[PDB]
Amino acid sequence: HAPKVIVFISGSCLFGAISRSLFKKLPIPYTVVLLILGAILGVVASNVPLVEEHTRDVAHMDPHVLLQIFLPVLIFESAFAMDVHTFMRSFSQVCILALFGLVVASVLTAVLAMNLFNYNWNFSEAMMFGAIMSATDPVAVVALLKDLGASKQLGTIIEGESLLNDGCAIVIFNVFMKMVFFPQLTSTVGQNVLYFLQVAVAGPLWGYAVAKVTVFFLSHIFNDALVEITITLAATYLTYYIGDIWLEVSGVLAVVVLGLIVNAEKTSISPEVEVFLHRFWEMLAYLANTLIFMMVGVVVTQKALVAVDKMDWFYLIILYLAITIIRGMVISLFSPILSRIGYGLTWRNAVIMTWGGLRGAVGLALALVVENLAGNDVIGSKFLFHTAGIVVLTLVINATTIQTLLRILGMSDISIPKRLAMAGAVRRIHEGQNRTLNMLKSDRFLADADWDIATAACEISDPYSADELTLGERKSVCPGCKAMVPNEPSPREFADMMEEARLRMLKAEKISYWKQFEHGMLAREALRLLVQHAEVAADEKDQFILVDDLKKSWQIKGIYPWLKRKLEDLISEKLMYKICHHMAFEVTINIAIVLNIVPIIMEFVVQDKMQKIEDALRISNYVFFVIYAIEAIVKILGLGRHYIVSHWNKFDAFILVVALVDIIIAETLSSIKVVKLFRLLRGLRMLRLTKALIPKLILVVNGKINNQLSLGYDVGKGYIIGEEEVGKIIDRMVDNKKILRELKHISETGRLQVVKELGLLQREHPGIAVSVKTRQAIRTILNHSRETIHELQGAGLLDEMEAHKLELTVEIKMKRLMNAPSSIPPPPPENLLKNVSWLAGDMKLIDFIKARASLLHFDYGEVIVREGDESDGLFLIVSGLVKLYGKVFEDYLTVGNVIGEMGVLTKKPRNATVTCETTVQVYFITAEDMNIAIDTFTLYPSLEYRLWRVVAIRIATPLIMEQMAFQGWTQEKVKLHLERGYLVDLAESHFQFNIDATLEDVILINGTAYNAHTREEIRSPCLISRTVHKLTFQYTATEEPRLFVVRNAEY
Ligand SMILES: Nc1ncnc2c1ncn2[C@@H]1O[C@@H]2COP(=O)(O)O[C@H]2[C@H]1O
Repeated sequence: HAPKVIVFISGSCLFGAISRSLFKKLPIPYTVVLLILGAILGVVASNVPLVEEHTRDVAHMDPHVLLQIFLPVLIFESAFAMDVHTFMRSFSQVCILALFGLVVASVLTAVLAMNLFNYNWNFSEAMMFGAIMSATDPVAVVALLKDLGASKQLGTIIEGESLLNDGCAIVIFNVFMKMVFFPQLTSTVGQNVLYFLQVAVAGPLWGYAVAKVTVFFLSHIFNDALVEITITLAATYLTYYIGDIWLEVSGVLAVVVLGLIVNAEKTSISPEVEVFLHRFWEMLAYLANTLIFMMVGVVVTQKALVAVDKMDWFYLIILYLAITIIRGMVISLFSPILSRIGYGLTWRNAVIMTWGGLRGAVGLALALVVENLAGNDVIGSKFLFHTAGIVVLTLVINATTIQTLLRILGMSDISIPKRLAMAGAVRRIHEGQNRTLNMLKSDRFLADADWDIATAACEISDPYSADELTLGERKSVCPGCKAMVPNEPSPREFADMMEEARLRMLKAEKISYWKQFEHGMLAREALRLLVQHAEVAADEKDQFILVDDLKKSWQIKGIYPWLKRKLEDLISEKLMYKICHHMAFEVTINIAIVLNIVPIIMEFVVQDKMQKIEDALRISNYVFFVIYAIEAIVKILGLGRHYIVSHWNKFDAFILVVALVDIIIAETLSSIKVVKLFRLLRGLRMLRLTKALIPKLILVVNGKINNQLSLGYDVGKGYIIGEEEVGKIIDRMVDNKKILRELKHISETGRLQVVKELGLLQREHPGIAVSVKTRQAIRTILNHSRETIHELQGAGLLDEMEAHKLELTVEIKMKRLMNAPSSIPPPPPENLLKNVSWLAGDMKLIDFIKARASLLHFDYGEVIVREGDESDGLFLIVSGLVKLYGKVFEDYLTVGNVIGEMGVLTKKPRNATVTCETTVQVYFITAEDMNIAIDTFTLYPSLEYRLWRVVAIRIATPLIMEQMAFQGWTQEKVKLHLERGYLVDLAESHFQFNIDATLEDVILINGTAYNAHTREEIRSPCLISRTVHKLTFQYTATEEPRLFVVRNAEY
């Protein structure tokens, strides 16, 4: 008639809602009172027949549809909630701990059950009991570990051990369930090891295959969220169902691998789809847990509680104690092996993970499967009663005492920098609330509002609210503006000032890294590496953030460059030629290859079975595909040395002669013919799929190298940008001079080393580096366009729907950018000469510079630029990396920069010396050609204006970053603000300039200016002070006074 199942599911939803709402403050989890409510519902169902009808329709469910409905959701959410980078960083330890602890804990619990329980269980049923018992589902422990500050890696350790524990526990449970409940099978040794191999490898391989197909499908979906959600759900359920039923493999491990790969590659999912998928899968797992606990309670009080004794409760208590003891001995036994890992466990983490073994819904569902499979036997009832009791006892006692245990062991204390940061944030929020309240007290609409309720509601308080001696010492090392006492430093006081300066540097570097993350410049994993290295340097005595510990991020070496180099070596290569030159023949032979492949596998199948003489041997295999299209028209009639020298063409010659042997065997037309036909087809397929397969492996290897190079470039850029900002802010926090000099020296040598190593990193792999730089440039342009769209929307100049269309356009472009070519070929030096910032617009000027350019090759160690020598040319680095030594500033100039602007402009001997750190090719425009180019052009953007604008940007950027370092704008914002401005001509201004209030900054780039009604004649190029009202300029020959301002933006 009508479904009672929807009534039970909605009732479980409402009961879970009341359970979650009413038990927020209590430390008892909502699952235990869900079990209590399920037991109450089961006993009224045993009394009242209508509730008996509802519970008999739902809770007396088949074991199979119980597994295939609830298990994929729980397993996929456990895999998808993971921090997969931290899990993969400690994957060996988690894998060995979970796997070996599962095996030895299952046999120990099995031996315990056989030696302790009165029931005459055999060895296999006892491993089934141990497999149910050792499956752990801690969620409250991982929530407490994520919430309570430090030991963040221990929660990932516990979660990964739990996920692999659940997967392999259901695997060993299914193995012994098939052993016990269905004992009709008798097997040999070979079939048994084939079954073990099939389960163990064909779980993860099937999961890997469906995960790769799903990632490929999700990479090619734009502007449709609902389809992405449906393929995630359908891929999970289809992977589990096809693996468990059709392939007869372990489907739990397939969903584990699929969830780990989908959580690993989260970038082809759109971010709103990603956050909805996280919330949606958490909601689905909550639904599964609530339903599972309610049916567990119902069948426990209906059938599992009809056969219990006092000895059963005693066995439950001894089983709980021995399960905790067994897990403790497992961890204590594997402690040295787990200790010789890069994240070794302490005694506190071992005790926490011992007590964090909370048995959950997975073992309860397996106990339901055992109960329904056993039938009227008491084995399922005993399994169900002991599993429910172990779950209840572990949940209650372990949860309350794990909160208490985290309190006592000293892993719940808030750290002093976190406490100071939270106190400062709370004080800032309080000051802002007071200022907003004083604003709202003098507003005409809101003056009459009662303010007692306003201060009662809007009151943020701080959550945190030998240690005293340490805090007193840390406050004692503070020679700041709090106290005004002049003195002379002491050597011990110098040691404390050294330490305080070093911690202030590392703390400011952590703020630099978080500022880089919040502005969409750093990656998240790069941020975690830089912050981790900063805090590791902070925990040591004198160790700064070194470069050797940062080089491991961009260590490109490994399996993948060796694979790339060897596959490049295999496919390096070297009238009738032109049709081969079009390359459209090769795709036709490849499609012909696959259309040859599949039906000869069918003919293999039909002689394995051994109709109309099998279709007359399938028209003699289409006369062997018309003898391979007459051997590709006799290889287009024997194209000479091009066919002669290629070993690939040598085995196509082998193919054609073996096909001629197939002709003479058809002429002979027994057993030798079939085996040789087998060898023909298998060889043909494998060595002709190899030519298609090798470039696909080349792109896969290039993608892996691209990911590693992107991480390394992101880490290096984060260190360099943070080191720039910290070296620009360091003057305020450090008062001593020699301390400042030492700190600047280490900062500069680290900066130079990282810039050099990134330059040689670009030199090593050209195409991959060009690909990651193109990807980062497109991402930066798209992010700033999205910010422009948001600022146009927030200013009211664009309505909501049209702004949403523009954001959808840039988001679709970003998703296309995620599916990029992994190795863009490097551009020619003509293209790099074309794309120069002072040479972008004018095409005629591009033709003149190409007519006047000479490529000049230099070896290692030659000098390009001499300081004493007069300026005779311009240089453009098209490849290679150069060093600079100048009077002392040291920098390394990369590909696409220009060397010599002020030399060719203001006619002075060169300021620096440039040498080659690798072999370099530069474009040399001789100075007389620069002068005839500078004369022959009179457009509104002129080369004189463009070159002076490029150099004006370069000098003005760190000088503006000096003043705004207190304000905290990054270098990118300074460059974007300065990019808005233009050089202003004094010839139109009659050599008198006025400063306006509208002008944000005024920087003179070159020359001497008079200021403030001849108050002082400023010779040094710098930012013109706002105190200066106007500047009057004087003509001096070859002085050429250039000032570069920006105006404020107008809506
Ligand atoms: N502070 C700097 N940062 C980057 N490049 C510089 C710096 N100073 C000089 N250069 C470059 O080094 C070149 C040396 O010779 P030039 O002075 O003709 O032009 C100079 C600039 O191109």
